[PDB]
Amino acid sequence: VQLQESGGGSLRLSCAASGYTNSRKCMGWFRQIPKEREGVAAIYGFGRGLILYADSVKGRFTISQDNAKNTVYLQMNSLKPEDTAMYYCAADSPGSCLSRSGYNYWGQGTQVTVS
Amino acid sequence: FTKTTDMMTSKKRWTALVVLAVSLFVVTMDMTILIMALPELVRELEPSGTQQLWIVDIYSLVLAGFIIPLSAFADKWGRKKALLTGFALFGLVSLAIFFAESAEFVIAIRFLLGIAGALIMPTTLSMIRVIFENPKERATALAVWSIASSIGAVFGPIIGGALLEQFSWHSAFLINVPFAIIAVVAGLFLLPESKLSKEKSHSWDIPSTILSIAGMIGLVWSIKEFSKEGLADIIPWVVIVLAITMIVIFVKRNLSSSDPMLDVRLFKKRSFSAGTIAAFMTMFAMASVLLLASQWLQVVEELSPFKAGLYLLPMAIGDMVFAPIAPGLAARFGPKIVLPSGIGIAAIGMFIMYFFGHPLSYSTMALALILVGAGMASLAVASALIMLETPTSKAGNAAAVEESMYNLGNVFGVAVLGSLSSMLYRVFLDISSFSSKGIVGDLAHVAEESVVGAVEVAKATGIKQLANEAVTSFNDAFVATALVGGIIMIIISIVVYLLIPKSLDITKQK
Amino acid sequence: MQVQLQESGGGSSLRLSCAASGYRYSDNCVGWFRQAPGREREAVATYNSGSSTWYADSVKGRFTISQDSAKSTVYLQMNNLKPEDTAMYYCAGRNRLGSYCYMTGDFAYWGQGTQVTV
Repeated sequence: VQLQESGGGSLRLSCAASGYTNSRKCMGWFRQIPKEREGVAAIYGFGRGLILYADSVKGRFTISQDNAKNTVYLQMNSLKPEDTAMYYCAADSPGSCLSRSGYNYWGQGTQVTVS
Repeated sequence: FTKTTDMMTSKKRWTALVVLAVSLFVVTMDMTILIMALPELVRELEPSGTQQLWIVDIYSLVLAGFIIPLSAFADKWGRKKALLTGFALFGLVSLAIFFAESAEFVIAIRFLLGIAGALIMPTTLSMIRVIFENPKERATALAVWSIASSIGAVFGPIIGGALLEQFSWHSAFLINVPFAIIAVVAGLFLLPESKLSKEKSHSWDIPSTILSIAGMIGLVWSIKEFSKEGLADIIPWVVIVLAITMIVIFVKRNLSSSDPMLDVRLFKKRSFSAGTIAAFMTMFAMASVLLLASQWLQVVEELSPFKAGLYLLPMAIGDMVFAPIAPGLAARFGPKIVLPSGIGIAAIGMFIMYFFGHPLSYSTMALALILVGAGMASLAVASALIMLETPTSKAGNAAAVEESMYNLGNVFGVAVLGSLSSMLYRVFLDISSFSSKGIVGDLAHVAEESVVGAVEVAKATGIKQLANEAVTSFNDAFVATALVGGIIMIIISIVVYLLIPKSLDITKQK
Repeated sequence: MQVQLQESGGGSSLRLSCAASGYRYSDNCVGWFRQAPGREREAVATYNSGSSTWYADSVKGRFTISQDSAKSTVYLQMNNLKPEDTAMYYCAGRNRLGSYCYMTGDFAYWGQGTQVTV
């Protein structure tokens, strides 16, 4: 229905989502060890966008959006080999970001791991 | 046809008034139509940060700045010709938006539109005095003018929303072209001429014009910067002090010099001063209440801006009902009771917002907005009082004083009471208590920025106590500023009651 | 919609439970009161502004209050009881303002009534 992307392994990944409007909706990232898609960061579509981070990744991660291809560009440091997880990117949620809840869309994610 | 007619006009001159009245109404809507069209334009072009703020500031700055010299230009150039020129320039600039090179072009268009509008409101009030020479008839003539100048602020959001829902953004001015054109088609066919003679008019004064324009613009912009940035910066401080001293220089130049641009001698008469003071604090009320109630309807009842504006009809209908009956009451009760009574009723209607409606509901808001509309309608009596004892040329001069005090009152009320409301909202919300359990840092600023921002950050963050707390804090702040405005209004009402002399009466000028 | 409050758990440490009703963001917005036999109604363990729990001076340390958004309810657990309590222990809902609920002031809705025995 929409598009998704992936990233490399260290350094950091970058998602994408063709289509979509995200004028109010919630659009963010999730991860999971082999149990739950806890979540790391999200953006809510307000003036210049409201950014919400997780408790364990605060400051270490940077997330931004481009209003030219609805990209989900991301960057980070402190690539500790403990968050090697089934990373995913989702959008189009009514609210309550960073929580596994009502979502009208989900991607394929990406295959990333650190040794 | 002809731009020189003596004897004023026959018994059909009333139609002329109508031709002016409705037209002025349209002219007082444009700014509102722009404001709710601000986001749309932003989508199509580059707001470029400060450019988007200049877009909304330039029209108020120019209107408050070029209002005194243009009145003298109209007086020495032909009042009918000045009005027609203003209308034609307004129509041409409204058609010029069709070329959407969205750029500095918008700023230039708004500047030219403000310059054109500076010749509309000051000139129309003087033309009303010129056409009507009878106190009993002039009172009921000015009542209709009062309704229009202001039914416009309330009716702006409704028409703007109806226009923006259909058509497109560039229709925001396209509706104003066929309506304004008809104006001139009648403005040349049922208007007299005044054209104050060269006998008492000397050559134009460059220093008076430059000093007045710069002082007025500096004052308005310093007030706006005070409201936006707070009383900590040094540049607005120096700007306001220089503007005040330059206004003092202008007053001292106009006091003693021969044939002054704005003869400051009507303020000696108490009748002029009473109305001049009344207009400022009459506009204070709406400048605060309209915006604050629009935000309250936006947030609490969860309505769209179009419907939020539509819900504010009772304020308009109260004025529309009370204004026509005002001159009849003033003629038989005198002004000393009637004019303060409107301000007092507005104060009562803004008190009932606090005393009775701490958990405000829409019924209380409507039954308060009606009383606020009564004090809105008192502007007709106040305007009448201003032009009660004033010769023709001095009346053409005094229309400028009326309009300048009106606009300054709007700016002052908006800035001061909006700043008070924001400060009260920030102190009542107490965002520092939501740190360890959620909102910290950047998000906190949003929660302090506006009630809508706090509500949506609560919705996104997943913590729900913030939404209820923010809505309660905004309600309390709105009600508190309503009470403060009521106190100011009563205090001003006492002054206006004490100012008006006993023998004064809107009829029997001499 | 007029909110309806139901109470349970009362009877013969004990957990009282009060169920919520029509409400958006139905959390931190329902309190506990009690109508003592000798005295009038009293304020025990409600929610203040910001984030504060206003326990009564008598039962400040004995009582505890908890809330769960899922299946919106409120729980009041009483331990180390004393020669007071008994009473009625009304549930209470805050005065709605529009759809949002919170408001500085008094409570408007009062639930059913009595049957706390100690």
